[PDB]
Amino acid sequence: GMTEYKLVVVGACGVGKSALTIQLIQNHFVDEYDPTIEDSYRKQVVIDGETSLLDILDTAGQEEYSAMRDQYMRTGEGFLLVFAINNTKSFEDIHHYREQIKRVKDSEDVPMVLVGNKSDLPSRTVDTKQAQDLARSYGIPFIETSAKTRQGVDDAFYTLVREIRKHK
Ligand SMILES: CCC(=O)N1CCN2c3c(cnc4cc(-c5c(C)ccc6n[nH]cc56)c(Cl)cc34)OC[C@H]2C1
Ligand SMILES: Nc1nc2c(ncn2[C@@H]2O[C@H](COP(=O)(O)OP(=O)(O)O)[C@@H](O)[C@H]2O)c(=O)[nH]1
Ligand SMILES: [Mg+2]
Repeated sequence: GMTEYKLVVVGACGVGKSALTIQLIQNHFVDEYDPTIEDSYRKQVVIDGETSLLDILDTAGQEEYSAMRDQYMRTGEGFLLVFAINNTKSFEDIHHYREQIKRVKDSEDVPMVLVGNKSDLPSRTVDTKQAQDLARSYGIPFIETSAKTRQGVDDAFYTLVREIRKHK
């Protein structure tokens, strides 16, 4: 039948990993979503005429290492590294998430997409050029997104699925 793509969404607390995922799946913006809930969500989509089942792990809880998390990253086929465009700290943190994923995959060609979320906000502290330059250095696409307006949301996840396809 149809292909499954195991996607993992990573990034600092409060960048809108949950909000991106609920927007994608349910078409609503959640103004407040339990910061602690870490769960996988499944949704069937059409991408370039191919029917695709996405299984999306939305990370949350606490800053702690677990062999369970290593297992989710190990099974994960592709990653969305999410920061918020009004939060330089979340941008500085991208490095750390990407390093942990590489730690477990023990490899360099892992499908990933850099995502600058909350693009609906006027109060930017990370310029597009900076994020572009980072994504160039990582060898991965950059997509600006807004969970609130939906701008870029389908593009982000579809781009990651195409990145997984290009690798497989
Ligand atoms: C509002 C709360 C929130 O959103 N979070 C999401 C992120 N979470 C994390 C951090 C910092 N480092 C993290 C590292 C890993 C992680 C990766 C990426 C890969 C392999 C791993 N093995 N064990 C842990 C691993 C993960 Cl899943 C989560 C982290 O700070 C905030 C906290 C809670
Ligand atoms: N303006 C705006 N707010 C957002 C957006 N994405 C998430 N938020 C808000 O930022 C907060 C954190 O979002 P959440 O999805 O819980 O962050 P997570 O901790 O990364 O799961 C919530 O109050 C969300 O409404 C966005 O694209 N634009
Ligand atoms: Mg969340």
